[PDB]
Amino acid sequence: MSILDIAGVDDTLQRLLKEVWFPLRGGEACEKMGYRYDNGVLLHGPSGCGKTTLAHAIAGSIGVAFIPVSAPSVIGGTSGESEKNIRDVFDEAIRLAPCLIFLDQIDAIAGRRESANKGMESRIVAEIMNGMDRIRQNTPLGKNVVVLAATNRPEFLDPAIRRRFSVEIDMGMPSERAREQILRSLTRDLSLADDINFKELAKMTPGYVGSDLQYVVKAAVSESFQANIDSLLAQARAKHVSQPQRDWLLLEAHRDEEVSWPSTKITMEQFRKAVSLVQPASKREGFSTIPDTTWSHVGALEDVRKKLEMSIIGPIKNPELFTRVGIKPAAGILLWGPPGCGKTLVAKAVANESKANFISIKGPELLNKYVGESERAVRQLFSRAKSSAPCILFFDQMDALVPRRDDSLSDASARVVNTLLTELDGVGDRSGIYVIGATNRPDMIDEAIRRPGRLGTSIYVGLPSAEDRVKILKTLYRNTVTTDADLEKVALDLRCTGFSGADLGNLMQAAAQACLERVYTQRQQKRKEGIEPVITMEDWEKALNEVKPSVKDPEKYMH
Amino acid sequence: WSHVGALEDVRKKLEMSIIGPIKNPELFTRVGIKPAAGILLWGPPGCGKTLVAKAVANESKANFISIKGPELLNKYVGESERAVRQLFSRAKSSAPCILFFDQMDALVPRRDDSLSDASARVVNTLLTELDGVGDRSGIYVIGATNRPDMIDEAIRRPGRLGTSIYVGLPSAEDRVKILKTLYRNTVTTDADLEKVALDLRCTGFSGADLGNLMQAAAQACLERVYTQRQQKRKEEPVITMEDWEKALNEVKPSVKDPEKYM
Amino acid sequence: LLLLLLLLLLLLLLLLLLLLLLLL
Ligand SMILES: Nc1ncnc2c1ncn2[C@@H]1O[C@H](COP(=O)(O)OP(=O)(O)OP(=O)(O)O)[C@@H](O)[C@H]1O
Ligand SMILES: Nc1ncnc2c1ncn2[C@@H]1O[C@H](COP(=O)(O)OP(=O)(O)OP(=O)(O)O)[C@@H](O)[C@H]1O
Ligand SMILES: Nc1ncnc2c1ncn2[C@@H]1O[C@H](COP(=O)(O)OP(=O)(O)OP(=O)(O)O)[C@@H](O)[C@H]1O
Ligand SMILES: [Mg+2]
Ligand SMILES: [Mg+2]
Ligand SMILES: [Mg+2]
Repeated sequence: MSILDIAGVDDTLQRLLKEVWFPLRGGEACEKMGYRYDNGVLLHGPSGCGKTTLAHAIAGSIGVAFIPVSAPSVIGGTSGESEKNIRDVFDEAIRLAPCLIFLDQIDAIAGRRESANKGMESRIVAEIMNGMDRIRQNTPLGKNVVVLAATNRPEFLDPAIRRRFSVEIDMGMPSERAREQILRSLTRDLSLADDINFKELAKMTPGYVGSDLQYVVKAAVSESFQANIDSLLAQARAKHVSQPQRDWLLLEAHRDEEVSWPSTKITMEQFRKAVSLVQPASKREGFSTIPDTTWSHVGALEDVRKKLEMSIIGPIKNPELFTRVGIKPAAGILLWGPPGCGKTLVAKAVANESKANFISIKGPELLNKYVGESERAVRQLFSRAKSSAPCILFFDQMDALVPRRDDSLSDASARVVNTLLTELDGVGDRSGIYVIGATNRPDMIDEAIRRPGRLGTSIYVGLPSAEDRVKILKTLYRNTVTTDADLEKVALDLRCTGFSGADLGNLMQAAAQACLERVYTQRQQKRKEGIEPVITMEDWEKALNEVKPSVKDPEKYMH
Repeated sequence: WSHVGALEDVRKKLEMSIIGPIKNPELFTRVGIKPAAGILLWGPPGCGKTLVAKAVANESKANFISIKGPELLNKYVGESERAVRQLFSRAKSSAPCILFFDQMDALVPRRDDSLSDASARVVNTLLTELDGVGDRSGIYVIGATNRPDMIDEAIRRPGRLGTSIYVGLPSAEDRVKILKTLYRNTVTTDADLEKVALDLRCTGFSGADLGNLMQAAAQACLERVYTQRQQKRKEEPVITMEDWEKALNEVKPSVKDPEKYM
Repeated sequence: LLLLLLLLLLLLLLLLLLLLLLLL
């Protein structure tokens, strides 16, 4: 199916009112001018964007003869049967004019014949051209035939067939306003709890298509009936191998008895839980899992945290506020400094606190041995990020992916640098893509990469001060379990001079090992002759005399 | 061209070489000018090479094919050069057409003994397409690169890329035009925008630095709004002149050695 | 007799380009 079953597309439905409805339903108007209005409409877009449902929705809204055709169904085993089946499709449409043909998945049979290394395949393409031309000529005046074709790979079509479609409609991924309309059309026959905020649901589904939104509704429905299965398991558990295995066995036993499920409404909490259970089709591959690191894991670094909130977390959460002042929805951050001071840690909190999509690149991970496959990976990297905006791209140890372009530089590694130059700031737009780079050698990064629009801001993450080492040590200790007065003394000790965040974590590890040695020796004495492993202040003394700083030349990275 | 500030000389050369003959082919044919141009835009990064190539592609009302660096390269034998040959076939059949090769040094490096054969066969293919036996009239080629000296010397000859236009750092009075252009398209008045752009802390700023300066000023506005809004709750943002003062302190030029790109 | 359309195989064997590395 029905015109209400298709939603989120309004420009598309406006065109089809004069390119599909008018030729088929306004037949008399065309006959006044003596004009043969035989039209051909090609629908293309991402898979799941309601191309098949749009064709069937508008095929019941017109009422003319409709011929649904699937491309594999017109293939036969006989020598001439395959081409005869296609011929009968267009012959029946002329006999039933006005009529609407839907050639779904037309790219399966109408592929390029320069690469279709067969005889049937080339004659199938030629038969479609002849069929689409008989419609324009063999139909009576005033009885037009419209051919609808849907394919998510329009580039595979033969150019001699693609030119026969006067109208091409690109059904892209739904926008935020469009996703709200689709959700309403999917839940219009369900019983909702009157508190469903479709504005919030559309805002929390940045990279979803119509099929993905159907899964959210499908997942939310199962939430409502989840409580009606626990009540069913209670009737079976109390009637008479882990718990999940018992459920599959108790329900198997009562395979001849059924209990009516009470009708329930779907609340807003179920919908918000359903969104988390559904992964978008565009998120199936290429995306990393969100790190568990939060701001509670990051001690000190208040200056760094404030810069990352204004540059990334801010515009992601409320882009409306940042748009008014004139800030583009795209940031490029270069974190640099001595090793172990929290560059990767603070970039995993941003990936987690912003609640956006995350892709992490491990240095030169995109390099490939073939000529074009390393630059293609970079181009594909920004295609997935753009399609699932907002997204955070994190390049860990980025100096290995964008080395400074010199004569001595390899030609193959200079193409990757120039590929990233165009992806970050070129002709195409990367709005909604936020890039974070972490490196120890900011001077080994190409100077064109380090410019506003590609990586505008450089944030220096250096060695902690004496006051900062207290915040870091408390953060490390409380996230792994002495009190706090002793931690201040341990962190402020002159033996901790030059310690980084990784050294304080190593200092705590050396304190725990000293605790275990103390436990080992005392346990034997109080078991043979005659406990609780807890890090005492005496254990911290052993660690302070054992752990040495790791950044031995701080000024080598401070430059 | 309303998005482009300063660059008056660069606009004239692009209007005479590309925009001119596209709109009035008869006038340029009369004096004996071939209906095809090759232009190499070079200079330090962030100075507007891609910006003016996007203005030419839009103000000329011609067909546009954009090539983003070495995106034509394929791992199979002959497919990388087939894409280049197919690229010019499309441009010729839809003339007048503008081909923009962004970051062109990645597609036509100098033919050395260490360049391998896969990338040397693409340079030679681009040599024949730009000037060979075949006819490529009606195809206007623009290239942008930060490293003009790393391009093959055969490519940079009259017939393939005849003219090189240097898009360098803005002057003191050019930054005023660029800053006003950036601010006008993203809405302080105009007397204050002159003070910001003429400030000595803006020395060496490119076009991207002035855009970053305006973004830093905008971010400083939201910090001021947050502090005031919280105070009113406890006890329409506009980029004021005090925001530009602290934006001029936290923004540095992104071209450290401009002479290295000259 | 009836003539039938049959599906078959191919040899193809495309050749791919490679990138190498050199010493100092
Ligand atoms: N705009 C939309 N409005 C309502 N429902 C939609 C919309 N887009 C998709 N859907 C739903 O999601 C599913 C989309 O499947 P459909 O067959 O329409 O996809 P398609 O565009 O034909 O793609 P492909 O066949 O290439 O996978 C259906 O269940 C349909 O109900
Ligand atoms: N500011 C900090 N607060 C809390 N823990 C910290 C901090 N800095 C470092 N750490 C701890 O030390 C570890 C250091 O690892 P991290 O990945 O942050 O180093 P890095 O700055 O990325 O350096 P490198 O360049 O060597 O990768 C962290 O995983 C965390 O356990
Ligand atoms: N003359 C100018 N007038 C207005 N805005 C400008 C000007 N020059 C630069 N900008 C702004 O700064 C940006 C600089 O990016 P652009 O793509 O123009 O760089 P480029 O000159 O090609 O150098 P790169 O080698 O870094 O790509 C522009 O997109 C625009 O926002
Ligand atoms: Mg379909
Ligand atoms: Mg790290
Ligand atoms: Mg550019």
